[PDB]
Amino acid sequence: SSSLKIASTQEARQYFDTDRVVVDAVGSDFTDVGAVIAMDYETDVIDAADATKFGIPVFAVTKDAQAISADELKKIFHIIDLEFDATVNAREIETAVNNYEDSILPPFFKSLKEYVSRYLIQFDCPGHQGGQYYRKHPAGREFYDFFGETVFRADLCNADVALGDLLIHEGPAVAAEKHAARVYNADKTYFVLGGSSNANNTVTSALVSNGDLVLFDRNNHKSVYNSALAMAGGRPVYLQTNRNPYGFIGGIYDSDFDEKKIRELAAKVDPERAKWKRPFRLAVIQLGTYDGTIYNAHEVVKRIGHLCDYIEFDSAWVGYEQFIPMMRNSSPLLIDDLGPEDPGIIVVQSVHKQQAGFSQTSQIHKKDSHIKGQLRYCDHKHFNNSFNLFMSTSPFYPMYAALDVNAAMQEGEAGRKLWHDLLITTIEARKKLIKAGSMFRPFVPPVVNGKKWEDGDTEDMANNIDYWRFEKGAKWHAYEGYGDNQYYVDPNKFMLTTPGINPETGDYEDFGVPATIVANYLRDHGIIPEKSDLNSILFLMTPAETPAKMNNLITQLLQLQRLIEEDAPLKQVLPSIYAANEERYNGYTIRELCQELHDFYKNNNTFTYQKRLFLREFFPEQGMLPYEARQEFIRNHNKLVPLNKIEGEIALEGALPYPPGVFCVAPGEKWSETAVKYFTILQDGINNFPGFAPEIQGVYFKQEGDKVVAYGEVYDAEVAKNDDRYNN
Amino acid sequence: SSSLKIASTQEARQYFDTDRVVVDAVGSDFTDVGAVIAMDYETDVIDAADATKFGIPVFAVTKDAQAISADELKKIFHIIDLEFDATVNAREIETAVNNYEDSILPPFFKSLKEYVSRYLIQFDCPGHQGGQYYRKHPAGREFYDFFGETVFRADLCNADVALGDLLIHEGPAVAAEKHAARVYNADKTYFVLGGSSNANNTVTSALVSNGDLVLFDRNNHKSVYNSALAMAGGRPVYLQTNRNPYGFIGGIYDSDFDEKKIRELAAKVDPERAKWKRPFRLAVIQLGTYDGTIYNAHEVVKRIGHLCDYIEFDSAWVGYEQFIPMMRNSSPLLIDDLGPEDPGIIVVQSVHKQQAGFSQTSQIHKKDSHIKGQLRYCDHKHFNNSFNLFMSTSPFYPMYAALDVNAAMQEGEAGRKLWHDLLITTIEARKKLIKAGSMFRPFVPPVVNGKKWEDGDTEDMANNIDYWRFEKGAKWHAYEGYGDNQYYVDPNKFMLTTPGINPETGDYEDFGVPATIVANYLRDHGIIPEKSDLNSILFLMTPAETPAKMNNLITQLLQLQRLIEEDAPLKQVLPSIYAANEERYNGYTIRELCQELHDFYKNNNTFTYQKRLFLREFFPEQGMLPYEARQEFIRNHNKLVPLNKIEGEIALEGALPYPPGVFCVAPGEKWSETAVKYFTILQDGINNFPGFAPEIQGVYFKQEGDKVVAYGEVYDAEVAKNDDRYNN
Ligand SMILES: Nc1nc2c(ncn2[C@@H]2O[C@H](COP(=O)(O)OP(=O)(O)OP(=O)(O)O)[C@@H](O)[C@H]2O)c(=O)[nH]1
Ligand SMILES: Nc1nc2c(ncn2[C@@H]2O[C@H](COP(=O)(O)OP(=O)(O)OP(=O)(O)O)[C@@H](O)[C@H]2O)c(=O)[nH]1
Repeated sequence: SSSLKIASTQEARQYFDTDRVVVDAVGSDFTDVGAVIAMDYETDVIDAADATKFGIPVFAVTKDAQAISADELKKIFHIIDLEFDATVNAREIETAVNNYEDSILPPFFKSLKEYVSRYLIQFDCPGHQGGQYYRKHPAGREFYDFFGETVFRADLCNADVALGDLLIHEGPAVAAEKHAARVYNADKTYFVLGGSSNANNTVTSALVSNGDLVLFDRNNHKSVYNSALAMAGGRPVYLQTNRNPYGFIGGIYDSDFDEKKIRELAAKVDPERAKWKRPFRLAVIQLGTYDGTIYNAHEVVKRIGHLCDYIEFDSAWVGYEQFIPMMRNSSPLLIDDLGPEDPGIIVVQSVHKQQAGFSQTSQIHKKDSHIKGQLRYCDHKHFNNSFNLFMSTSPFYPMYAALDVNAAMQEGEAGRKLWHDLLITTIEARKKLIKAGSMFRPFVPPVVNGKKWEDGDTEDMANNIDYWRFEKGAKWHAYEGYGDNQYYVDPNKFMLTTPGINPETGDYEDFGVPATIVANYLRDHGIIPEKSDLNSILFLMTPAETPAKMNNLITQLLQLQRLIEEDAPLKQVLPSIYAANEERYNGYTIRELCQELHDFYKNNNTFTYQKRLFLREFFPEQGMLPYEARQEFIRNHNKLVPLNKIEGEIALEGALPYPPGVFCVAPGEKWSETAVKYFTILQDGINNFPGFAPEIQGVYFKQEGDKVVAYGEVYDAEVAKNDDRYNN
Repeated sequence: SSSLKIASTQEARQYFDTDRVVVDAVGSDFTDVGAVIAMDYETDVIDAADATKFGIPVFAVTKDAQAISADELKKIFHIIDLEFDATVNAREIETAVNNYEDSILPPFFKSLKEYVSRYLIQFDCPGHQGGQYYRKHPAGREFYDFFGETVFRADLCNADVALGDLLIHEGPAVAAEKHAARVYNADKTYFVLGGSSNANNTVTSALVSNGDLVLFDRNNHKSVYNSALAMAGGRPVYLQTNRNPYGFIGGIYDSDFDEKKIRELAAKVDPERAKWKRPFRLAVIQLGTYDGTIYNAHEVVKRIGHLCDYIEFDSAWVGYEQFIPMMRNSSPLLIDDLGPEDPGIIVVQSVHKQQAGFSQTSQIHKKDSHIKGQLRYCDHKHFNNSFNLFMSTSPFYPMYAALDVNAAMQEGEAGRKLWHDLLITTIEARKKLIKAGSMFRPFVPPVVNGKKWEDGDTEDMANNIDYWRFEKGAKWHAYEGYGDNQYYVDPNKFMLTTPGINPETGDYEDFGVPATIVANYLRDHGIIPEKSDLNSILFLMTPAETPAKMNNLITQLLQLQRLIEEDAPLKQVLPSIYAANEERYNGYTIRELCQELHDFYKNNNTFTYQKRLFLREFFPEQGMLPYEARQEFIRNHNKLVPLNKIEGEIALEGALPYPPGVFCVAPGEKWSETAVKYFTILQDGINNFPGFAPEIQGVYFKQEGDKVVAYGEVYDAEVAKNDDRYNN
C-alpha cells in the first residue's frame, strides 16, 4: 500500500515504533522518506530535511522542550517529550506519514494507484485486459516483461467509472486539472494527450472562424500554420522576426509592436482594420524560441493586447519561468492588472519538453475570466467542444497521471528549489567552460555590470536578470531589432557556439568547426545532444541534471577540442561516419573536413539567406491563402516541380528546413528567390557531404544521376481547369 | 615568502596598490611575474603575456568595458572598471597572484619551501644539520659558500614528518607522484633517486623470477643486462638490431617482430614457447636510442604485446614525445585501446638526460590497470617492495623536488610550447648548416615531398612527421631492416655527420674528418658536446637552448671547416692535444692527421664489424647463462686472458665499447671472432693515436712493452674443479 520509509538517526531508533515500514539512516535525499525522527541536538539532520522544502514532518525527541532553540522549532513538526514513551507516539508518527503522503500525491495518480491495488476482473477496453493477451504470445511476452505489469494494469477506460471522465471532465480527472489550474494561476486547465500539436489545434479551432484575422508570429511552429490558417481559414498578418549570424530564432522586431504598422499591415481586409478597435480574433506569439529567446510577456500584452480578442503564447519550449522568480516578467499567467479592455490569455505548453511528463503530454492554461460577459469570450462549453474534436475517446491513463504529477512537482517551495539548484549547476558549468578557454563558448553576455560574466557570484546570477539579458544593440548576440527590457536569455537552454562566426563584424572567420562534427562526436561517446545547427549545439536543462552529468559533458568537449587543435585523423575522431562513407572521406583529418564543411557555407553566405527568410522585405508573395492552397491540394490540382524551376510557383505545402525548423514558404505563398537559394545550398550539402546532412521536410528528394535532386508539390492551374468536378 | 613580481605598463601604474612587491615594466619573459596589469587598448602587452601560455592573470583597466573586443576578453582575466578605484582592487590583484603561485608550484616543492621558511632547530639526520658542521672547518666553509645556505637547509629526513614519507609514499611526497602520474597519463609514478640504472633494477627485480623468459632488445643498456639477466636470473631471447655505416644505434629488425620467428627463437625452454600464449614475463625495448632512433610504440604493442605479460620501454633517452603532438605514436602512455588481452606497460625515463632534473633523478610510469584481476599483474605492494630494495632509506629531498618540478614544467600548454619553440630553433639551425654547405651535415631526410628538406616551412616541419621519418629502404640512413611507419628521427638530438662515409654506396670515401677532431676542437673553444663517434658528433636539445646558443655553435663549426679545407697546423687547430703529445704529432697538419686517423678505420673495415656485432648470424655463442656466469665470477673461477688468445673463451663480464656504448659480449657468452676483431682495432687505436682514444669498459689494459695490451676476465674451468668449496 504505502512505500514511504522513515529516516531516523542512531540515537533516535529506540524511541519509536513503526517497524512496519523500512527505517533508514540520514545521509539520504529524503525523496523516499515519510517522516524524519531525530534528537533536539541533532540539529544538522533536522536542518537537512528542512532544507529540501519537501514538507516532511520532523519529530524531535527531547530531554528539555522548554530549552530548545526558537529557530529550530520552526523546523521541528512535533515534539516527543521525555518528561511517556508509548504506542501513542507510534500513532502520531504513522498519522504524520499518512497525512504527508496524502499531500504529495496529486488527485488522479492517487486514485489510479488505489484502483490498481484491487483485484478487478477486466472485461472492458483495452482488449489486452491487464496485459493478459500479451503474455499468451512470445512477441507480446517480450513486450510485457520489458515494460512490467503495472503499465498494462494502469491502462484502463471510461468503463472503470471510479477514475472519472477525462472528456467531459468529471471525478478525479477534473480534480487533477483544477489542481494544475491553481498551480499555474489560471482559470481552467485542459490536459492534452496529443502533444502541443493537437493542443494548438484545440485553441485555434475553438476561436478562429473562416476569414478571421490572426496576428501571426513568423517563428510559429508548423501546427500553428496548419490549424490557424490552413484548417480553420484564418488570415495571417505576419510579424517579422530576428535572426543573427548563427541563424538563431530570435524574437519579433521591436518596430513591429507598433499599432500604426500593425493596422497598415492588416490591409488583408480594409474595414476589419480601419475602424475595428480589435481587428484580431487571435494573436499567436511563440513565447520561448528553441534557441533560447524568451519574451517579456507583460510588455507584449501592453503593446498588442488591445487589438486582439485573444493572445496565445505557444510556450511549448518553456513553462519553468513561472517558478523562477528572476523570470517573472516572462510569465503571462502572473499578469495581475487584467480588466475588461485586455485580451483573453491562452497558454499552451508541452510538459514533456522541459517539464516532467511523457512524450505527447501537454496542457492548455486558460486565463480569460476578466472578459466573461462579452461576445468575444469563449466559455467552457465552446472550448471543450474543440477539445473533444482532437481529444481521443480512449485516452491513455498513465499519460494523464504524468501531467497530474508534474503539477505537484512544480508546486510550492519544493519545485522552485529544484529549478533553482539547477541554475546553480548550469551557471557553474558555463564558468567551467569559459575559464577553461573552450572553443565551444556558451551564449551569454561577455560583460555584465563592468565585470566579466564568469566573475559574478553564482547565487546572485541565479536571481539577477542582468546576467541573462539581451541588451539593445550589444554586439555579442547581434540581433539588430531588439528594444530595452524586451528579451531574455533562457537559462535552461545550454546553448554553445562553435568557431567560424564573428558576431562582432557580422561575418565568417577563416577557420570553423561546424556543429555537426561536435554532434556526431558526442553521439559516438554516448552523449545525446538535442540538436546542432551550423555553428551551435544545444543541450536541454531540467532538474534531471547533476553536476556530475555536466562534468561528464564538459570533459568530452575538452577531448574533441584537443583532437582538433592537433589535427587528428577522421577515423579516430568520428569512426561511425567513416565506417559508412570511407571512399569519400578517405585520408581526411578533422581540420581537413572542418575547413571544407565551413567554406561551403561561408562561400554561399548561408547566414545572410537564413536572416532574409524572416524579414518582411523578403517574405514570399501570397499567391493564394493557406486555406485555399490546402483545398487545391486536397483536389489534386498539383505538380511536382524541381527547385531549379520552382521560383514563382505557388507552394502547396510548407517548406521546413533545419535550421531554423520553421516554415520558410507557407502553403499559398509563392517560392521566393531567397527560399530557392537557401534550399539549394542545403540540397548541395546533402550531396557534397554524406553524413553531415541537415534534416529537411516539405520537400521530396528524387535520386537523379549521381546526385539527389529536390522537388516540391506545387499548384497546377492546368489540372484546375481540366477538372469538371469543381467546374471546368 | 613570495618572490613573484607584478608587471605593469606605464599608464596602468597609478591605478593599483601592491607596492608590497617589486613592480616592473613589460618587455619581460614573464617567468618572474605574478600578475600582468595593462590597459584595454594596450593590446600588444595583453597579447604578449597570453602568448606564453603560463596562465598569468591579466588585469585590464578600462574606460568602457561594454566596448572591449571579444577576442581580447578571452585573454583578460579580470576587469578593473572606471564607471571605484580602491583598496578592493589591491585585494583582487593580491589574491590573483596568490592563486597563481599556488597553481605553478607543485606539491612537494611547495612544502619544502614552506618548511625551510621556519626557524627549526635540527637535532636529527643529516648530521651537518642545516650545514652548520660545514661552516666550522675551512674545507667545509668553502663547500658551504660555494653552494649556498639553502641546499643544506633543504637536506632533511623522515624525522621532519611534515614532508611525508618518500618510501611507503605518504603526505606531500605521494601528492607529488600522483601529480606526475596525471601529467604522464599513468596509473602510478615512482620517483627513483638512483638514476634509470636503479629504476631498471626496480622494474625487473619486481617482475622477473629465476628462469623467466625476457624478450631482450640487443641494444639494451648495461643495467638491463645486469638486472634482468645476471641478477634476477631471466633468460634472454635476443632481438637483432640495425646499424648503418656510421655505427648508429638503430631499431629492432622489422622481420624480428614476427610471432613465428619469436617462438622459434624462444627455444631456450621448449614448452614455455610451444603452447604458452604468453611465453614472456617481461619484454625490454629501448624506445629511444642515443643516435636518434625513436620507435612507434603503438606498433610494438600490437605486434609483440600478446606474447608478453609486461613490456618495459627504457625511455631514458626520450620522454618529450608525449608533449610534442607530432610524435604521439612514439608515446606508450598515450595508447587508448588497452584491454585485458594486452600487456602491462612500464615506462622508465631518466628525467636528467633530456628533461628537467638533477643528475641521478629518474621515474617509473606504471600503466597496467587494464590487467588488474589476473595472476600476472604486479600490484603496488609487489612493486614497492622492489622499489625499496633499491631506494635508500635516506633519500635527498632536493632531488625529489626536481622531479616534482619537472612534472609541473611539462604540464599543459606552457610546457608543450617550450618544446615547440625549441623545434623552431633546431629546424632553423639545421637549415643554416645545410644552406651554408657545411661539411658537418645534420642527419635528416635530404628530400621530403618532392622538395628539399631546407625548403620546407619551419612551422609545418615542427608539426609534420614526414620531415622526421626513416623511409623504408631510403639510401640516406642506410638501415637495411626498417619497415613502413616504424621509426622516426628524434628531433631533439642534434646529430651531425662528418666526412668519410658514403651511405649511398655503403663504404668509405678517400678523405675523412674523424668526429673526434671536431669534439676536441669545440672543447678547446668552450663548447662541450655530448659525444662523438667515428664519423658523427652529437649535441642534446632541451628548452635550455636559445637561437643565440645555436648560432654560437654553428659559428665554431664553420671556423673548423675552413681550417681543414686550407690545411692548418695541428698546433693551431688543437693546442690541448698537442701540448701533451708533441713528439708524436710533430709537424702534423689537420689533414695529415685526418687522412691518417681515417685510413686506420677504413683499412680495418670498422663499420662492417660494428654492424655484425648486432646481427644474429654473428651473435656470440652462449656457453653459460648470464646468472650462472656471474655466480662463477663471485666464486673467483676466473682468469685474465689477453685478446689474442680470448676467442672462444667464456666472458664473465660484459665487453662495452664506445661506439656503440652497448654490450657486445654479454656475461656467459663466448668471445666471437667479430668481438675480437672490433676490440683489436680500438685497442690498436689507443696505441697508434694518443689523444683520440675511444672509451672502453669491460676490458682491462696492461702496459706491456711500448704498447698497452687489453685483457678480460674469463672463466677458468681449472679453478672450478680445484675448488673443494662448491664440490671438487
Ligand atoms: N478541463 C477542465 N474542466 C473544468 C475545470 N474546472 C471545471 N471544469 C469543468 O467545467 C464545468 C463547468 O463549466 P460550465 O458549465 O461551462 O461552467 P463555467 O465554468 O461557468 O463556464 P465558463 O462560462 O467558461 O466560466 C464543470 O462542471 C467541470 O466539469 C478545469 O480546470 N479544467
Ligand atoms: N609511488 C606511488 N605510490 C602511490 C601512488 N598513488 C598511490 N600510492 C600509494 O599506494 C597506496 C595504495 O596502494 P595499495 O594499498 O596497494 O592500493 P592499490 O593502489 O589498489 O594497489 P593496486 O592493486 O596496485 O591497484 C596508497 O596508500 C599510496 O600510499 C602513486 O602515484 N605513486
